[PDB]
Amino acid sequence: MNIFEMLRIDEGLRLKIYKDTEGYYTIGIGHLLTKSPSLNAAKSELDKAIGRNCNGVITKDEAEKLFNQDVDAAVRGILRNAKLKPVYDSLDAVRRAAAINMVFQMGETGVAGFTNSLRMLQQKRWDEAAVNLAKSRWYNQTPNRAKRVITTFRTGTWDAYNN
Repeated sequence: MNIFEMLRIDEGLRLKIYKDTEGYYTIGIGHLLTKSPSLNAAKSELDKAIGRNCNGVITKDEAEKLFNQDVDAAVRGILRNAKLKPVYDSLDAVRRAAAINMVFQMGETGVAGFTNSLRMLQQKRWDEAAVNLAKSRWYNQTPNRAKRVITTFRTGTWDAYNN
């Protein structure tokens, strides 16, 4: 297990534009295209991202390319964020993957807003952190996914992903 396999489990793989859990146009492995309700706007973003006229459909190789970029972008987001970087630097590799997962799903700004959880994580108060993390819109809207990510922070194991 690693961050790629983890996110592939959490996000799935779809080769045609679909709507994510928030109703937003998405493709591939959780590649958000736009928050606009315009399918045409989403198709335009897709064509810009892939570099050809795709008419809403991509290949598996293209999906994996966008995914690799998106994982890289999440890590970059963390390292450039003054709230996230000290916590990330404090974590072991397994828990780092949990943090990347969160940023992938919610964005850098959104995760930087989990001030109290981040402090508990930095303190290595894992059970406390896990309780605090679940007091969130995130948990309430995507509870099975959030439970997996929280288990990963709580235990520093991949036990929630041995599917």
